[PDB]
Amino acid sequence: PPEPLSLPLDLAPGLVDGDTFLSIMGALPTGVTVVTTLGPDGEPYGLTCSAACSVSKAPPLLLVCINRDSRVLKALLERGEFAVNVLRGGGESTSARFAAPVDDRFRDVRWEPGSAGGVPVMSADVVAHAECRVAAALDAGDHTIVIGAVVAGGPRPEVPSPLMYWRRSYARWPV
Amino acid sequence: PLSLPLDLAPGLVDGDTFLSIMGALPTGVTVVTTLGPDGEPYGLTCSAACSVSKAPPLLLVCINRDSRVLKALLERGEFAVNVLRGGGESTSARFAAPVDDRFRDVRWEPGSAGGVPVMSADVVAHAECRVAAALDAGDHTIVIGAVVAGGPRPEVPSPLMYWRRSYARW
Ligand SMILES: Cc1cc2nc3c(=O)[nH]c(=O)nc-3n(C[C@H](O)[C@H](O)[C@H](O)COP(=O)(O)OP(=O)(O)OC[C@H]3O[C@@H](n4cnc5c(N)ncnc54)[C@H](O)[C@@H]3O)c2cc1C
Ligand SMILES: Cc1cc2nc3c(=O)[nH]c(=O)nc-3n(C[C@H](O)[C@H](O)[C@H](O)COP(=O)(O)OP(=O)(O)OC[C@H]3O[C@@H](n4cnc5c(N)ncnc54)[C@H](O)[C@@H]3O)c2cc1C
Ligand SMILES: Cc1cc2nc3c(=O)[nH]c(=O)nc-3n(C[C@H](O)[C@H](O)[C@H](O)COP(=O)(O)OP(=O)(O)OC[C@H]3O[C@@H](n4cnc5c(N)ncnc54)[C@H](O)[C@@H]3O)c2cc1C
Repeated sequence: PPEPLSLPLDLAPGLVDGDTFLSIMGALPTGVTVVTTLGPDGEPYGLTCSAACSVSKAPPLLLVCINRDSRVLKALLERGEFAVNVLRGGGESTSARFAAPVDDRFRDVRWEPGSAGGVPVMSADVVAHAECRVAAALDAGDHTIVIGAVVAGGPRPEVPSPLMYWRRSYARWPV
Repeated sequence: PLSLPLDLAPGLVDGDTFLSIMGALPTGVTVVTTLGPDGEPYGLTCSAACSVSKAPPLLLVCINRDSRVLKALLERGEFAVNVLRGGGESTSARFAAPVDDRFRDVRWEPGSAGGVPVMSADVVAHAECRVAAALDAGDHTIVIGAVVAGGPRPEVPSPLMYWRRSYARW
């Protein structure tokens, strides 16, 4: 379970307060994903993650930013593969469930192993899922940036709304 | 821009599959801005933007490697992230449009951080950032911004969002 290398950063004095930083970042609305993987054992691990975006089309890359300590991150880097489950409009308590300080997060959660090393796919709770080979990981401040090469996954056009978060409220597509 | 070696699996999905998956992730809409060498304002529409770190306070943006806005941003070593609001549809289109002079008919003002263009109208908030690092990741450059200035507008009742080829408010 090795530590990724810290990214060399030029940090000027005169950076904002943590409170100013959240007031600024909390103005940017986001999706809600559950990043999943398989322990060395084969137990399903996951955490609620909002810091996800596409990086590259050719080759097909995305990134997630996870806290350095995360057990899911540790399992994810050991395994070398993870899934990004983009939560649907009804999945506000799936969000809270994968953010909760508990050991068995997948207790009474519907999931299937994916094509790529059996990473957990939450078919019932998602608008889409990506299955990724870990292409790179770098420590950047109090988070690790993980870059994933998309090996499999697909959209669910049958699901008409995503989960969205802005200024301490969840929302959905108006259907 | 740092060169980053990728442990790629032969077996990567094709471009259109990738877009169908990423298109299902709902995204805020921002205009990344900077000043050119002798102070021409540059800007592009950017949805690949997220919070990275509380302390130090970092955000990142992903931009095409061949971007002239990126080339100028890296030259000046600072940029702004303007988070567009509900009414900002046409501003998003303009800074996406493959045209010159994107700031023509746009209300902007130089920021406290190097005069990086802060957009007056059609924004819920702006961050001003020093370039802390930049990484080549396939066909994009990941720019890590250390937040030195900016603030929200609580009065602004909705940000711009984009999902499955539609804009919405919120
Ligand atoms: C969208 C979202 C993202 C979150 N990301 C993290 C996280 O990366 N690590 C973590 O430990 N807890 C995270 N949390 C939980 C968070 O720490 C607490 O809910 C926080 O105390 C609430 O502060 P706030 O209302 O100002 O921020 P929120 O309403 O939670 O969101 C403010 C913004 O802070 C950004 N952010 C970046 N790094 C952090 C960080 N270390 N802590 C909090 N917000 C951060 C997020 O992108 C978010 O958009 C997140 C919560 C939400 C809703
Ligand atoms: C939100 C959004 C983001 C875009 N990002 C880029 C970009 O970073 N670079 C670029 O050259 N063109 C980008 N474009 C332009 C786009 O690639 C073209 O318009 C193309 O025709 C795709 O349209 P589409 O309807 O198939 O998918 P869209 O609805 O245009 O895109 C679906 C999703 O795929 C991702 N995406 C799209 N294009 C790229 C890309 N080239 N690299 C990485 N992720 C991408 C984004 O997450 C987007 O939300 C973007 C367009 C939109 C609407
Ligand atoms: C909602 C949304 C989100 C997006 N998110 C992203 C994203 O996250 N990342 C991303 O990379 N893209 C993203 N895109 C796509 C991006 O905004 C467009 O591809 C944009 O046109 C790129 O601008 P650029 O300056 O980087 O392009 P460039 O190709 O560098 O230049 C843009 C235009 O400038 C002019 N020009 C070029 N060279 C010169 C010159 N020497 N002198 C004068 N004029 C010149 C030309 O007309 C050229 O077409 C997004 C688009 C949308 C709609």
